[PDB]
Amino acid sequence: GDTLCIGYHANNSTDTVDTLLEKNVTVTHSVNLLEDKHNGKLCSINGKQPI
Amino acid sequence: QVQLQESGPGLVKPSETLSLTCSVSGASISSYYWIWIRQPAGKGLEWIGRFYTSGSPNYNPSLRSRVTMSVDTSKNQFSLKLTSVTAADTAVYYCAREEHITFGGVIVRYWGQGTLVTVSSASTKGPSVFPLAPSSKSTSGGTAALGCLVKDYFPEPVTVSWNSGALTSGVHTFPAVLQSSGLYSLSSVVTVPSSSLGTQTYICNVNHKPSNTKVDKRVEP
Amino acid sequence: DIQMTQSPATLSASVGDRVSITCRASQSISSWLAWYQQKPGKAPKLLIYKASSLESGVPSRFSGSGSGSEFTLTISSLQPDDFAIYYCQQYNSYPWTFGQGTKVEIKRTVAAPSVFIFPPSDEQLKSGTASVVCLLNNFYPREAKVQWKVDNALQSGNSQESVTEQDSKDSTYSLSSTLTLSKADYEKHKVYACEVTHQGLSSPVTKSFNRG
Amino acid sequence: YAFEIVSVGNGKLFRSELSIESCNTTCQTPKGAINTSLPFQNIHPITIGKC
Amino acid sequence: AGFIEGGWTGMVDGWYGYHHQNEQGSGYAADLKSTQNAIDGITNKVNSVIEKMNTQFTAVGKEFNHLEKRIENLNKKVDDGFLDIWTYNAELLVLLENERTLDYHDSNVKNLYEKVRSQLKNNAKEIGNGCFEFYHKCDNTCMESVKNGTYDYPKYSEEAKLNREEID
Repeated sequence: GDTLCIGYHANNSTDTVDTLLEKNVTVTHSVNLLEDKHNGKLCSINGKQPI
Repeated sequence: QVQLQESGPGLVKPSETLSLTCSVSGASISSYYWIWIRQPAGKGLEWIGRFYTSGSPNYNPSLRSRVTMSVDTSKNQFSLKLTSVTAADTAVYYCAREEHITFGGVIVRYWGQGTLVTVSSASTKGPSVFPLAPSSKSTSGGTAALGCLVKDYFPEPVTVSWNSGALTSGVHTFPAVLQSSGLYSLSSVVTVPSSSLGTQTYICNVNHKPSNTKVDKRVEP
Repeated sequence: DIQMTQSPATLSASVGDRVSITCRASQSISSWLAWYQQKPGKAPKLLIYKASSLESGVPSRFSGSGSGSEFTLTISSLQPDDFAIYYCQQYNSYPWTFGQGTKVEIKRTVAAPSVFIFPPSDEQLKSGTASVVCLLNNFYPREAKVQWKVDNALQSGNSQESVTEQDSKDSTYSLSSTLTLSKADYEKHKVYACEVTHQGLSSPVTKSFNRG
Repeated sequence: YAFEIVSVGNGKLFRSELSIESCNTTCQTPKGAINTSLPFQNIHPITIGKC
Repeated sequence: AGFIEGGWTGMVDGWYGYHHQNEQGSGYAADLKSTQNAIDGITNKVNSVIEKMNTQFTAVGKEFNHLEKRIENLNKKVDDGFLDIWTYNAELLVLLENERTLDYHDSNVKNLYEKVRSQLKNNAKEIGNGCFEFYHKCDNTCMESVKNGTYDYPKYSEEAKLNREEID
């Protein structure tokens, strides 16, 4: 007979997140909220007003 | 990059079957839904539909009865087949790739180049190319205009290039104008310094696809 | 299924001005609208998805705001390259529907054209037809009049006209008036002239040519 | 000599040793500056602008 | 919670959906309704959690002189304590809400499955791995009717009865 299944997504994403019950949980889609790099330049904001 | 090119006949006779093939560059077509979308001249866009290799397609209702979408994994292409074309469906076609799931729903980042499919009982009449010489009687100083006229041709798609792409600035390939004869005139112009009107040679390369004509001509003072 | 009202059809704004395009939907959508920019005879390019997601590589001047049935595309500073037709697509429910599109032109300084006459090709003459071209390059606005003076006698019609769209760099237009007729293979009359009247010209300019 | 107070804003007075290269950023730290609308950074607490 | 076994690398058009297999072939197809609900929920969740953090800016540090060591230590204590408090809030909200997000998705799974089970009460048979075998023929129109929640049980009740009871 015919068959009909129910399922959910999977991909090749290696994004790991932590939860309280478990850590390094690899998930399909995630967002990093933490910016952790800078250009190392004391540059101007809208004008070379920086002195 | 994933790149989408489009192949169409240019002309389909009013009661025939339009076959279009979108070719993909470096992607496994089996792993993506593929979308066809279309634009009547300069009018709005219309989603034709979606097909996938190991899935179920879905088409727009107004075209549903007539559309079949297929995929060649061997050649890496996907094809539209529209039955009982009408001359009202006479438009530009575009093929796009349906990207995977993201947080903002499904995206169509990649896009085809667009091919004109016009539905007419007329034939594939090749273009006539005639050079637009400059004005020796003009100042012959700096500003100098050169051109090419593709005066008569029938399905609209026509490509125009200058020195096979080298001449890149000051070019105004005009829109095609329908003449009372039912043919299209197409002017193409380039502005150039008049000093180089001697040392440099300027060639217009015109390729009318469905007549399969590639005429290239000089433009001399 | 889902009907799209994209107002307004035609706009023209100066550089730097803010631009807002409204895209009302027949049925409400949980902010699943997207905004695409279609350059003249070029592949439409998506600008913003999710009504709030600026696609990668898109200038930050574009901001999409909206949920439910009302959404707005807002260009904070209009730039030359932003001249195109903008469409709003909905992927909430099939069939996917687009708006009629909004054409966003640019208001600039009135610019005079440069005129160039091209006599017909002798190769064509031997085939019994003849066509002379008046050319107006890099002008603003599109509203110019190119008329034809054969033996100082203005012609009735026999002259079609093609206007380029706004240049992405300069936002200047270009026009070609093609006089098409043989008559006596235009051997009946020898004087040929292009009356060019444009807003950038205090007085009209007429260039001319005769038998080669 | 005296100093007329023309405009008051939200500058600061960093202690740092860098240079000034044109970048026109939005968020400047004594160490560096990049652009991002993420909600968190671990670069530096003393920040000027939309940070 | 009630998690599952298996993954569907082929379904590329949504969080959740179906794999159909009938006379007309087989294929994946995402349930746009439940994934749409889940995306709405997760979007509103992320936005609420982040929006609460958005409050006022303030130049953090203060400098005190040699006759002000103590208010100086109090100021550094205040800066550092607000730092800890905000860090701890962010950390725990991240952790607990990733937990609850996975749980929310699991529950969406369960809801979709129970909807399909209620539509196909007896006309089908639960395979066990998370599928259904039809005691009747379910062609593409039947599949779509089940997918948009309008399956017609009396339509196939007699065919399913005959086949089902033929088994036993």
